[PDB]
Amino acid sequence: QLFVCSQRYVRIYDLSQQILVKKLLPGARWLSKIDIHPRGDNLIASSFDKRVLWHDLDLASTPYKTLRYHEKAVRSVNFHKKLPLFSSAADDGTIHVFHATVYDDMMKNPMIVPLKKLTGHKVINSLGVLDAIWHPREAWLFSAGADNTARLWTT
Amino acid sequence: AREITDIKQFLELTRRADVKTATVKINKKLNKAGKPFRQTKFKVRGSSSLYTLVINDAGKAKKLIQSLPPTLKVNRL
Amino acid sequence: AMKKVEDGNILVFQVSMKANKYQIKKAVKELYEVDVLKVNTLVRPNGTKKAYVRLTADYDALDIANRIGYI
Amino acid sequence: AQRVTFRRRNPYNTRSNKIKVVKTPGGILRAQHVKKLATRPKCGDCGSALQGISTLRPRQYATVSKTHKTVSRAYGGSRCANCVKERIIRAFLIEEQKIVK
RNA sequence: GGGUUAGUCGAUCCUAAGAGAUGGGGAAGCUCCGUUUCAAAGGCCUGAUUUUAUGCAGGCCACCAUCGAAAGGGAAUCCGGUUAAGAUUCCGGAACCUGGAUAUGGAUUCUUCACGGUAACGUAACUGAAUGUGGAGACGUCGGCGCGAGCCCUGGGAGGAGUUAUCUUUUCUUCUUAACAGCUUAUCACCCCGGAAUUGGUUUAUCCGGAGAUGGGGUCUUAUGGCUGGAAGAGGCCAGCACCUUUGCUGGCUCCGGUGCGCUUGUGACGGCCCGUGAAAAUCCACAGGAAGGAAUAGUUUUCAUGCCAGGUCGUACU
Repeated sequence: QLFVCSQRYVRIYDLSQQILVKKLLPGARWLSKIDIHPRGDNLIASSFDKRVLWHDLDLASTPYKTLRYHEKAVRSVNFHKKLPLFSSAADDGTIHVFHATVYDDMMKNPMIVPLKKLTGHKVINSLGVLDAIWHPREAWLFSAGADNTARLWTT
Repeated sequence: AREITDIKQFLELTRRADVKTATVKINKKLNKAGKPFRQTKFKVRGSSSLYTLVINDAGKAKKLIQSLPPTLKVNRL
Repeated sequence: AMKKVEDGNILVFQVSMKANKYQIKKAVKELYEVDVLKVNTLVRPNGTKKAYVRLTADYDALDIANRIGYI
Repeated sequence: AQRVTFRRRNPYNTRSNKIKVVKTPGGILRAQHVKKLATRPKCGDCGSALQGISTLRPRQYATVSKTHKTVSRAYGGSRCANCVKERIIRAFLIEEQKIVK
């Protein structure tokens, strides 16, 4: 499958069947980025209007949860590939770290818990954290700043 | 009638609590033109419309039959 | 009319000429305590009004037919 | 070889009373009455069909959502776009000329 | 004697040529003229109208009854089954329309009434009264040219039937897919970039371009087509058992293609014709306007989704 994020929607295509299989309706006007949960049935999306949307792909096409933990446009959302963590990064110079448990088999929806607000990046010309990425194994997050730095966040 | 692709969306309709009855259906078809395979079709009677879900793989089909609620009526072929 | 009870789940009544579908739906529900799915009507050639009255899947047409008399 | 009737009691070829011949699941031909074709909505000035508006019968617009019937520009539902352009240009210059008078 | 079952097919509703009460006026009179006319021809908003103390005050709006189409206009239903005789009306399943209550989900809001795209415009949503403006309803005929459907023609394979004196890998037949829903698709048209004589593009038909062509990249209508759902469970073609029975019961196969000044029909963009230029109204929608109404401790959106209830009267047999 290929996930395609426009400013307003996320469309999921099956490259084998060559057809659209799902259209997500995040309810934002200015989506900025998506990431896909490593077990493949959930998605997060950032928006310039300060929101992060969690979509449970099988549950409904509208957001399962709307996260409002930023004072400014959110530029990146990123899942850890192995640990039950994800992050959002915004123009307020802040990164927010979350826990998420997903229940693959049983009739329970995801458990999302905010964990930590990471501060340190300097806001430059209304820009803050421009990108972020998790370490593939460790609970370590790397961030890219408008302040000319990249940074490593650790336990 | 209304097809659904997504698996999460089907489990919401079973818990919607207008749906009195469902029905399962099994069809023999041939993939590409190489060999036969055993398709399934999980249909569910909504009040307005008939929602349905086409699963091609036989392994995923058998777990889906268990994943239905017991309180819902289910009807084979 | 025996045939329409088992296959159709349909009661067949004779009705007053001045009655309509709404009154037949109300009067069947009042007397026998049964939910009606739909009523159809036709005026007979002899001049009475026949009324085919299908019931819902919950309430059986067979059971009410024993209680009324004609069966 | 197989031939086909009017379903309805009108036996004449009126604008309303048209037919398509259709093959059924029963495996026989049958008439199906086609409803009359929707014309496009027009721009009430330049006099041409105008984009992003659905072609429906006039009652059928009541069923359909707002984003079908409208477009997002001011005067969008009822103007050509190029003819909306003109009157914004015109309003601005004539209003500016009124101060010069 | 039996037989005609409808929210979805009609009537009913709208107006056409025309008919015709009322207000009036003629006529000894039966009645005649006239149809929005020399009529006090109703129904909407506000009000401690601030004092007269237990009585209606201040404003707003502007034409006209009704009848007249089972072929004009017009909300919405399809397949399969069934009867001695009925079905778009019964049965089974699958749909839609109108009107009304509200309640959860989503969306929107502390910048209260969404965001994106340079733009054509886009999306599941994304307040709106008076009044005003616009579109649909809404329309000639002929001519060829393009596109679609149904039929016709035709090949392989899986069944069934006939021919066989001799010949014929043979002749005939079955191999189907509804409304409705979701994705996707097209001429015309439109936008952006760019600046054309060494003039170019282009239709069967010679019209188009510095009022911006050719070219490259877009946006839109969804007639129509395609793909899945409906839906193989249906229907069709075969095979075999039970047997006074008014009787069941069980197996298979239902596949993959091709052709065109073909025929019928629907539609598109064009062209010809006139001292002919080829209905109206109901109904629906949009746009301009902003009366006013809504949140930070919970409101606003029932033009997004899902859910609840209801649908009268008469015609329906057959020629």
